[PDB]
Amino acid sequence: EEPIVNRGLAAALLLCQNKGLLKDGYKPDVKIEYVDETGRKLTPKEAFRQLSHRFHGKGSGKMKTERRMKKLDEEALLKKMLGTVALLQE
Amino acid sequence: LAKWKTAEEVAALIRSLPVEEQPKQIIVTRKGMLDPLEVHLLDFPNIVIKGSELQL
Amino acid sequence: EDPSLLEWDADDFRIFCGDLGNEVNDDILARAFSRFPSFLKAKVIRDKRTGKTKGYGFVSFKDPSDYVRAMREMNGKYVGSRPIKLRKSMWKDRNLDVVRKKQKEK
RNA sequence: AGCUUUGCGCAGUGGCAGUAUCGUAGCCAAUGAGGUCUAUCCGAGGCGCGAUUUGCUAAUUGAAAACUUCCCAAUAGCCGUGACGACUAGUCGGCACUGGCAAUUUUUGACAGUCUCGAGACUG
Repeated sequence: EEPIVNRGLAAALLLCQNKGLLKDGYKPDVKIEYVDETGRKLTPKEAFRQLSHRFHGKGSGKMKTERRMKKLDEEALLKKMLGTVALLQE
Repeated sequence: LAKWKTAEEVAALIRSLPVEEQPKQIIVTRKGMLDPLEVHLLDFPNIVIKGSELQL
Repeated sequence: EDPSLLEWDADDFRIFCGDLGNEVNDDILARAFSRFPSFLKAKVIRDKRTGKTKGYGFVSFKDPSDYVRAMREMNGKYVGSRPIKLRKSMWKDRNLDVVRKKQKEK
C-alpha cells in the first residue's frame, strides 16, 4: 500500500521488498559460469547440451531450431508483460 | 473420482486459457488438491502450486 | 539459401524416404517400380564431405494417387539393410512461414 | 396443393465408450435361443475370438528426436606527442596516440514535482 514517492528511492525499494522483487595474500574473487553468447545463463542441462554439441561438433537441426525459436519468442512475450471483454460481455 | 474430475476440469480450464495468460502460480485452498492438480497438468509445469493456509 | 528444390518443383507427390541405413539403398533407392515414374526427380540426401547419408531422402512420385497407393502398400517394406517407410514431405520454405504467421495469430 | 409414417444415405450437433461398439469368420439360429418371467405364456438371440480405428499439435528424453548442405575469417571527438608540406624561435591541414578529458563558459546534465488562464505562479 506504499505508492512510488517522487524524488525518493526508499519507497520503490520498499514496494519491491513487499511485492517480493528482491603467496601475495588475498581472497579469490572468482565466480565463473556458462552464459550463452546471447547473455542468457544456460541451464545446467542446457549447458551440458551445449558442451556435448561442441564436443560432437554438431548443432541443432531444423526442427530443433524451430522449437527453440518458438520457445524463445514465447518466453520473450511472457517477459514483456481479458478482463475488459469479460466485464463488457457480462 | 469426483475430486480427480474437478482437478482435471481445473487443468482443462487452465489449458483453455492461453499459455501467455497461464497463471504462473496456482494457490489452492484445498490441502489435498495440490497433488491431483500437479498430476493432471504435469505436461504444463509452468504453474507452481503454492499453499495458502489462510483460506480466503 | 539452398538452391535444391529448383530441380524438383514439378507439382508432383513428394514423400519423405528416411530412417534407412547409411549405405542401404545408396543408389537404387528409386529403382522400385510401384508406379510409372517411381521416385521421379528424387534421390537419397546425404551429409556432404563425409561419405555418409543423413537419413531422409527425396521421394517424389509424379502421380498422386499412385504415390499414395504405393506408400500404403509399401510402408516400411524391406529396403536394403534397413526397411524404411514413407511419409508426406514438408516443402515448407519461408513463403509458407510468412503465410502461417499471418494466418495463425490473426 | 402442403405435411408425414419405417425411416433410409449424406452432412452438423449431443452423448457414450471395456459391461460397451463391431466383425464374430467357431456354433445354434425365423423349420423357436431361452423360463421364476409370458407359463395351454412369449417367441430372436446366446455361447467363445479380437481390438476401439484416422490425423495434427505441443511438450519429453537424447549430443543429435529428422524433409535437400556445412563449421570458419578483415570486408562488401579534443589537448599534448614525431617528422613530413607551407608561411615569417612562432603559425596551419592531414598521419597514429606512447598520457589525460565526472570541479563554474559547451558532454557525464540544478533537475524534478504542483497549480491557473501559448503564458504565468508555488515548492523540494
